[PDB]
Amino acid sequence: SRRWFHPNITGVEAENLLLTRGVDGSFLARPSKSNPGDFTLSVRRNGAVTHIKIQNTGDYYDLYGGEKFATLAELVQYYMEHQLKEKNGDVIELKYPLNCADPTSERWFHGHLSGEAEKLLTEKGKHGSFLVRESSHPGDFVLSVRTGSKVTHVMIRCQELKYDVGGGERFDSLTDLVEHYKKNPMVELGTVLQLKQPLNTTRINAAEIESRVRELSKLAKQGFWEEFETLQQQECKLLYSRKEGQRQENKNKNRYKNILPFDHTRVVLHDGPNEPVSDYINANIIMPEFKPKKSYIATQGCLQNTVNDFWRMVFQENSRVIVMTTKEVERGKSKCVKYWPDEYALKEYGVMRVRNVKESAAHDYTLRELKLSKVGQGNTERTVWQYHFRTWPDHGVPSDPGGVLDFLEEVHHKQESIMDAGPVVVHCSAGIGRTGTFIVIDILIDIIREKGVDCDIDVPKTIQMVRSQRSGMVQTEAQYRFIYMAVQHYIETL
Ligand SMILES: C[C@@H]1CN(c2ncc(-c3cccc(Cl)c3Cl)c(N)n2)C[C@H](C)N1
Repeated sequence: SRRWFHPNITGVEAENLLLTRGVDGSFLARPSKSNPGDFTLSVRRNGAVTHIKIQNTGDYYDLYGGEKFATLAELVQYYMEHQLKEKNGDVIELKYPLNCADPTSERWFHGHLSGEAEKLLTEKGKHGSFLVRESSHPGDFVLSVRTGSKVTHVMIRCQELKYDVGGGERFDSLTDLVEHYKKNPMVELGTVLQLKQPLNTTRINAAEIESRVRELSKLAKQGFWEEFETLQQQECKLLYSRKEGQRQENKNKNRYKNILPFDHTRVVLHDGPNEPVSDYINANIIMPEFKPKKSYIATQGCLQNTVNDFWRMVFQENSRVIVMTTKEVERGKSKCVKYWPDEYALKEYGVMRVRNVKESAAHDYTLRELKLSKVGQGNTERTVWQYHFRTWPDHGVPSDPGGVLDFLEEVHHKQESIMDAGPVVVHCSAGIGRTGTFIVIDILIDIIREKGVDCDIDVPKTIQMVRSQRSGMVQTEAQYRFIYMAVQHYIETL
């Protein structure tokens, strides 16, 4: 559950909700009104409400008086299972989620839609496809389901802010009603009104990207914000185990203590014997449909103590291309240590040897031609091409996708020219925001390469697929919009 997130409330409403309907330990999270792009954690403690700022410029969720997180659900899960402190040092306990009744971030809620609903279910629906729309009985709602084939409309009465389908139980929210009739389906002459999946509205034909971008650009905040927040609501389905990253011997191998690789997709390092735990790196394999040559490794920026493990990973996975999307230093803070030798220099990083053959400077990036081999084994040498994108802004995203697209095209062609190359290594600082953005753009553009402009692309479906393989891949609404703009610009220059 992610019912503790309220997408459309002010600080005043949040305070009033917690003081009248919550108790000490009650909490909620919400988008900031004073600074769009930020979030607020509002917590009831000692009969008063505290508002804690959460910032995200594209790399992670940074909680004031707390730690850095990959998603708001991982943030909430951490503090609900653990500590959060005020400026004066006092402990703030997250005990009771204060649940939201707003249906605006539900995949199935369409708001204003005529009984249009039938046209959408006929064209895109299948057996069990459903949606909820506003009724004409103003203030009431309509549940429209496809079964097969036919479309059935069930009236939803709203009486005293409770919802019902004519009889039986009265629900506190449309969400509660939908969940109930999803578990216990309504039965008609025998037709079972099974609610199998919400009607898909995000899958578009690539050719019509400009049209969808125009529609998403309109005020709902824009349609992009509403689509992104519906994707964010589904992050609670991705709380997979990250036990290996939490182990004592692995703690200092993480750039950010709470930003960890899922156990089920982490890169396991073999051939480590004097080191009790030599199999860990903060990296995950990312597959585009969840071949190694069409796959990626999403990882963090090297720490001084993880450089050797990084080169063990590249060697083992037979990776021939590295995509670096951060400077070594940004805003005076180290984002990635220099894990490569100076031009023309040779270095040993543990058992691995690396030669920097040549560097080539381009407008937005530097290419470093590297020769990687295992010490004592001449025949193991392979070229590793490091594409270092150097112009990404300190906060937010580039104003134009052109530069990223040109860079991505070059990376793709290098990778495609190498027979049986392993996955493309992609990293930034935490390895989830800019890394996830580059990877998602690359996946979507590759569909267009192979299939052409008439192919189907579904941006949040692709993101959700990438997010099931590494926490919080694609961090912000700005990156979300940037992915759409990059796909639009790619289709436009075809
Ligand atoms: C009628 C609703 C539809 N909607 C929406 N529908 C599905 C996804 C999505 C797709 C594929 C995978 C995942 Cl996880 C998701 Cl949430 C998404 N982002 N938005 C936007 C909302 C403002 N209005």
